[PDB]
Parts: sequence; C-alpha cells; structure tokens
Amino acid sequence: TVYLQVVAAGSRDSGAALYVFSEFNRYLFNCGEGVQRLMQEHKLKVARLDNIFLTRMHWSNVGGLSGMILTLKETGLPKCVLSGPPQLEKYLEAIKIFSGPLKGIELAVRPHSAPEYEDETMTVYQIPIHSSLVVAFICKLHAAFVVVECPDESFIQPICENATFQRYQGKAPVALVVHMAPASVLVDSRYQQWMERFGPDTQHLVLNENCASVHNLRSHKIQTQLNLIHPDIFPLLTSLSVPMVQGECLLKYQLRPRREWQRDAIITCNPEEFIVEALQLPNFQQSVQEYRRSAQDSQYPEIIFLGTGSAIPMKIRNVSATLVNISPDTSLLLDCGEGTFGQLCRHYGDQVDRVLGTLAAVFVSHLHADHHTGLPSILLQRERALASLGKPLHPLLVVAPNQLKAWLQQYHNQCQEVLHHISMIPAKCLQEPAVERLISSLLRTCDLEEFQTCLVRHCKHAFGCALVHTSGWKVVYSGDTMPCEALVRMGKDATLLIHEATLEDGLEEEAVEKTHSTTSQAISVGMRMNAEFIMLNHFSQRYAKVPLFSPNFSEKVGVAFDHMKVCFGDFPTMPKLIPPLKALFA
Ligand SMILES: [Zn+2]
Ligand SMILES: [Zn+2]
Repeated sequence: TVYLQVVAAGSRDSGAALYVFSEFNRYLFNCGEGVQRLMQEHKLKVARLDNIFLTRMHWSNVGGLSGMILTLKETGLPKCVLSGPPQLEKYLEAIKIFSGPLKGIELAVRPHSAPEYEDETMTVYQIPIHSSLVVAFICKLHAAFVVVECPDESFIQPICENATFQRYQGKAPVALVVHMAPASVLVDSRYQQWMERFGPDTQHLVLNENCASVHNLRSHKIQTQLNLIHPDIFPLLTSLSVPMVQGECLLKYQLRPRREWQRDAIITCNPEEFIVEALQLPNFQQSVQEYRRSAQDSQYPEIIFLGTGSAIPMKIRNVSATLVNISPDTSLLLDCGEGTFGQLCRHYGDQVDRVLGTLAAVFVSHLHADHHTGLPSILLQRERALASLGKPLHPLLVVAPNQLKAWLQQYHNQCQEVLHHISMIPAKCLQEPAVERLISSLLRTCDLEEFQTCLVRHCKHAFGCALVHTSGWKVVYSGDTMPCEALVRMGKDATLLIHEATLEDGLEEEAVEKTHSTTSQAISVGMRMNAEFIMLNHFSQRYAKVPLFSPNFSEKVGVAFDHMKVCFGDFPTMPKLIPPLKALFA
C-alpha cells in the first residue's frame, strides 16, 4: 500500500511541499521554510525519512532543512539522504557554521548524476533541466509518479522537449503529474501540448500561488477564541483538454488499488463552532463578562507579537519574532527567526506588499536556529514588494553578530545571490567612520535619538538592545539572558521592557545549569530596571500555555501571546486580561 499527500498547497505564506509514505519508507519533496511546523500539527508519521528530494536551490525549496535535521536528531533517526542539484552539500557545509557541528546524525548527498537509485520501492529517477538549473523527479513502483517544477517561462521549452518523459507518454502508466508553476506561465502556448500527451486517463495536480486555504486550524481556533475577549488587540487572521485539480491541504491519493483521491483529513475552519466550544469552558464566559464590565474604567508606537516560542515550535507559539513600528510608514523587526514572513502574511493579508515596504532595519540577538533563520525570506519578499510599488531596491540594514556574515557569504557563493540586499552593522559597534555613517542612517531613518547594545549573559556574543525615540518613549529588548546587570546598566526608566520567561518558578537549578531565566527572575530583573511595563516573551517549550502565577506578579506584568497587538495606551487594561485568559487555557 502506498499513498501521497500535499503538506503545503503552495499558498503565498508557504511554498509547495509533498509527502509520500508507505509501509517501508517515507519521502519528502521541496522541504521549504515552515514545513517542519506542519507535519506536526497534522501528526504525520516522520521517524523514517530516509530521503529528501529537492527540485531547486532556491530558499523556498531548501529552507526547512535546518529544522528537519534537528527534528530527526530527536527520536534518533540513524541516517538521511539528500537528492537534488550538485550545489547541495555546499549549502550544507554552510549550515554547520551556525547549527553546530552535530555528529549524532550522519547524512549523504546524491547529485543529479545518479539516475537509478532503485532501493526497496518506487525507484526514483532524477531528471535535470536547465533554463539556472532545476531537476524533475519521476518514480516507478515495483503505476508511476511525476513531479515537476517550472518557476519561469524560460523553463517551458526545455521541459516539453525532454526525452525522458517520452517513454511514459501515450502508453507506458503515469498515474499523476504534479506541477509547481506560477499561474502566469501555467497556460503559455507551448505548454498544454506536453501535459496533453499523457492522455486524459491521467490527472494533473497544480500548486500555484492561487491555492487559498488554511493549513493550521488550531492557530485560527485559538485566535478567534482570544478575539472573543477583546478584538482590538487580537485581530482575526486572514488567508483544458484534460482534467486538472488544484491542490489543498494534505488531501490524499492511492496508486495501487485504484487511482482515487481521498479527503480523509482535510482541514476546515468553523468560527461559530469554535466560539460555542469556547463558551463551555469553566468560568470563561463569566470572566469575559467581568472584564468587559471593568473595561469601562498614543496609538502610533505599537508592537505586534509575531512569535513568542522557544526551541522547535509546537503549533501554538512560533519561533520568537516581534514587530515594532514607529509610524504607519516606518518599522523595525527585531529577531527574525524561522516562519516570520508566514506569520506576517497570515496576520496582514494583502497589506504585506506595503508593510514589507516600511521595514528599515532588523536586529538578531544571537546565532541560534530560532533567531536568524528566516531573514532571507524577508529579504527576497521585500525585493518583490519594492518591485510591485515601483521603487528601487534599498538595502535592508541588519544589526547582527559578526558571525552571521559567514553564513550569508557561504549561501551567496554557493546557492544564490542574496547578499546585495543587506547592509551589515556589527552589533559590537552599538554597545558601551564607515560603519558610523551607516549607524547615523539607521538612527535618522527611524527618528531614534539613540540605539544601544549590551553583551548579555547566555552563550558567546549574545546581545540586547534599547531604543529611545525623539518623543522620549524608550523600549528595551533583552534577548536571551539569565538575570544579569547588563540590563538596568543599559539605561533604566524604559516605558516598556521585554524579557524571557523560558522556565517556570522552582526550576532555578535548571536556569543556572543552562543559561535561561525563570519567570520570577525575569519579573525581578524588569522591576529592578524600573520599567513602566514588563512584558514576558520567549516562553518555555514544555507547556506553551499560560504561565504559572507567583506573588510578585505586580500590576506591571503581562503575558504575551502569538499574533497579539499592543499600544502604550493599553497598559492600564492589559493586567485585567489575566482572569479570562487563565480560564481559557484551563
Ligand atoms: Zn541559543
Ligand atoms: Zn533563544
């Protein structure tokens, strides 16, 4: 028995990706960014992913590796094999710069030069195609598959003229064909003469950017339930001669018994059912009523919590990210971990082409897979956004540790040119004139009076930052630290402060043995800093629910959640949301 599934249908927020599995082995195609988030919400059976097949060197195709290697490291999968362009493995020697030279997992890379494979089923054949190089994969069970990627119009003529597909067209039998091509090039005129020759008995699956659907379900559920409390700070999310069907979430297929689709576990959203389920929790409705009665008691500088999790994400909190915007047309992103662009898109919708046009700089605290992975996704999409608005490309300033430049240089030299979108400021120069003038540009582009940095605790070369505006409001971002005096010394009297509750109280021994902070320690550090408001972020990977309360939870403390919005005028009412939230996650 063998099936097939569509992990991602190719929406704007997530690239295309396919998942094949049987009794013996399991496979994966185009492991793009955010793929590891999926396959865990849906509870798909990993633990046997011997092979990964990649159709291009672009980031949207190869972005999910760094997380999938670690996921396989968990559960101890002995080996994995990559297949794709010859430029692989040089991408991989670049990942080891920041991912740490892990030796528990041994892996191999197969270039396009290997034609046969032939291992225990389905006998992958690799088919290189040039325009500048893509590889198409066709598989033959001991039925047949076809998986093709056609990013541009220039690939149509090579694709339709290849001789490899001609011994399966007409009469072999190719059960399916999967296309991942933009809607613009899907029709052409030379095209549709190639997918025709397979005969109408075959069905074609397409994963264009027009594949509108929701791949998460649970995030939307929790967000609507939260919006039940107070809508302003919890906005709702937003998303031929032969037969042809458009791709959806997972879906399903069968090849041997009969070639039939199956909607066994498609995902659907039912806001009203979510609301009625929510209203049955113990004392949730009463708490919301009390809060609404209590509510009877500027908006420009605001912060959006795109991500608040730690370690590999777990379907409720994504890897840490936080957007700070000083005006409707000037912004700043802070940490840029994995999945940032997906969160931004699923938060704003069609305004992303304008929000990306306001970014002025980014700030990565340190080099961990949860803090800098998603930057190239922001850069590439910012390029397109600038193109759509009819303005030239202006490099996006980035403040980062000096060790980040090595990974970017390796990627630039080995996979694709991405370095020309970036202007780098070494974070060391912003703590206690070529880079000085770039610093002046950073300060002037946001009207910030000063930008400050400090070497915080945790691993080597980890930093925090403080931002102070000409209007006088001051916000300090800690990053990952254990209670240290670098904060406070960085400048007290901050209007807002963000700190990490990576652990619950009573685990100070773990907070000492490993460099992370408990909630009580975080609140203590914030109160010593004498900040007007204290905000908790970067939560523990164990629970992902509301934290544990302690006596020191003063009026100045708050609990951050994913996709949440905040303004300086919301502080007097923010502490009053605790009861209904605690009733929600009972
Ligand atoms: Zn780290
Ligand atoms: Zn961290």
